[PDB]
Amino acid sequence: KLSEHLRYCDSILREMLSKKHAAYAWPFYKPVDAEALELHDYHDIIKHPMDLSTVKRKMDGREYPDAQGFAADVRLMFSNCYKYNPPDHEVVAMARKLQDVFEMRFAKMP
Ligand SMILES: Cc1cc(N2CCOCC2)cc2[nH]c(-c3c(NC[C@@H](O)c4cccc(Cl)c4)cc[nH]c3=O)nc12
Repeated sequence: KLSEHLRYCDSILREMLSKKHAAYAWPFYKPVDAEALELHDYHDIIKHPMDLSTVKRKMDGREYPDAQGFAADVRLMFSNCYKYNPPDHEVVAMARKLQDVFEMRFAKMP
């Protein structure tokens, strides 16, 4: 059941990275580059950064013991965005749209 669950998780990650969702997913493809984005305090506020490329690296590396560990990293990526940004920020709206996809797919895991 454990490897079966992670294969389903790997499929969620594929979907989140697919062109269908790119209009809102793209800000989450890569780690936040605080210098390049001029968010120079980002790592003072966000102590555990996360992004979809890091989830992929960890999934490929078999670092997730279960689907719950996968889900916690994905929710950490959304919560970092809700924590750092003002609630009316463009990127918060994009995070919510992507989280709507994640939560639905994750809940439908057989
Ligand atoms: C530009 C900018 C300004 C500020 N200010 C903080 C102080 O309060 C006023 C606002 C916070 C930001 N947070 C992020 C951010 C990301 N950005 C990608 C960027 O390519 C991007 C992509 C889509 C829309 C936008 Cl608007 C920017 C990606 C993931 N998580 C993030 O949190 N960008 C911010």
